Order: sequence, then C-alpha cells, then structure tokens
Amino acid sequence: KKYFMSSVRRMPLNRAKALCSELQGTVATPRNAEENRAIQNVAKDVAFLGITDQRTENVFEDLTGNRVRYTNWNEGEPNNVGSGENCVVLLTNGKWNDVPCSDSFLVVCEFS
Amino acid sequence: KYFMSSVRRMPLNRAKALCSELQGTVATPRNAEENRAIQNVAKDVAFLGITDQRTENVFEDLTGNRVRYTNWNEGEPNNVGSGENCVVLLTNGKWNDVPCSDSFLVVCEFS
Ligand SMILES: [Ca+2]
Ligand SMILES: [Ca+2]
Ligand SMILES: [Ca+2]
Ligand SMILES: [Ca+2]
Ligand SMILES: [Cl-]
Repeated sequence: KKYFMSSVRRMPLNRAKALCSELQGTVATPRNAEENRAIQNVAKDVAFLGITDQRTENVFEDLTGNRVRYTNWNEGEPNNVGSGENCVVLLTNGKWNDVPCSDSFLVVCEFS
Repeated sequence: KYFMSSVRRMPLNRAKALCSELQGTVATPRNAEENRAIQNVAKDVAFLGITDQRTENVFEDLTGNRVRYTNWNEGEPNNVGSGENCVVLLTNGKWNDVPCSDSFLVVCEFS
C-alpha cells in the first residue's frame, strides 16, 4: 500500500522533491478520493502534491510527466494567477489549489 | 513500522534531522526480524537509532530507552580510537559502534 508522511518545515517544490527522494519516495500524488483523504490525515496545513502543469499550461501531470486523471480542485481553481501557478497544494479542506512552484508549503511524501 | 533508506551518506546529526523531518526517527531494531528488514532496505552500512553518548557502554535508543535486543559484530562494541558512541548496521546484519561524526547511510523508521 502507499504510506504518506508530512514534513515539519515548509519549502518550495524543488526542495520538496529532493526531500522525498532522499528517502527514495516521491511527492504525494492522490489517485482517488481515498488517497486524498489519507494525505489530509497527515497534512496539518497546506501541503504540496506531486502535480504540475509546467509542461503545458492547464495540462496536469504527476512529477514523472504522467498526465493525471483524478483531481479535486477547490471552487475557482486552477486559476493560474499572475505570472503563473504551475504547482499544486492540498488545502486544509482537502480541495486543491494551483500555486507558484517557488512558494513554500509543507510537503507530503509517498512511499510504497 | 515502515523502514526507508537514504541514498546519500551523512553524520548522525544530519541523519536524525532527516528522519525527524518526516516525523520519523532513525531505525532501531527491537528483534532479529526488524534487524533483517532494516538490513534489506539499506544498500550499504547504515546508522541505527542507538548511542552510548550519555553513559559509555550503555546503549539506548534516541529517546533514552535502554536497548534489549543487540546484534553486535564479533569484537564489538569496542569504542576504538578517541571513542565510538554511535552504531551502524553492517552489510551482514551485525552491528558496529562508530564515531557519530562519521558518514553512513541512514534508515528511518515510521509507524
Ligand atoms: Ca499553471
Ligand atoms: Ca490558484
Ligand atoms: Ca562508546
Ligand atoms: Ca567499533
Ligand atoms: Cl562518537
């Protein structure tokens, strides 16, 4: 099964990726509502998910460039505000929001 | 318990920081079964969450609890040189006490 663990500190996506990979895991990518809720269980505050539309705007892929199916966008999202929000975070209500990849949030790593 | 190994080597302080970052701790085998599980996740010599920093020759986990199960390599623990207060799991599953300042892989443990 997948196991989810949340970080203590906040960091931008690249550092989040490096953290999870240090222990041979990846940034949590929920594939369904059950997994989304499991990530919610460990995330005490807004946290990065392993999803981005960095390749093509409004086409969301996991960090391995594999287009995702399941999404749980908060109402009004994704809105790509300003210069661009190409990363994704899980809000404390379980819904998602696109944010700048350079902004800092907790990270939830995924292992199996 | 779930065990994960790092890919890079680092001293105990950085190892502890790494496991703590994801709310886990450096792996401490409580029996032969856990010892094997940790050995398998590690591809090379790795730190365990055991030290005798507080009292020499009194090995305890990172929370001060004295360890019961031990799997010392023949001749260990020997506290050689100017001292060896940390512990690593060798590639054969046995343990060796080493300087906490030295760098090895780390296996973190989660519940
Ligand atoms: Ca975008
Ligand atoms: Ca947004
Ligand atoms: Ca010693
Ligand atoms: Ca020794
Ligand atoms: Cl030492």
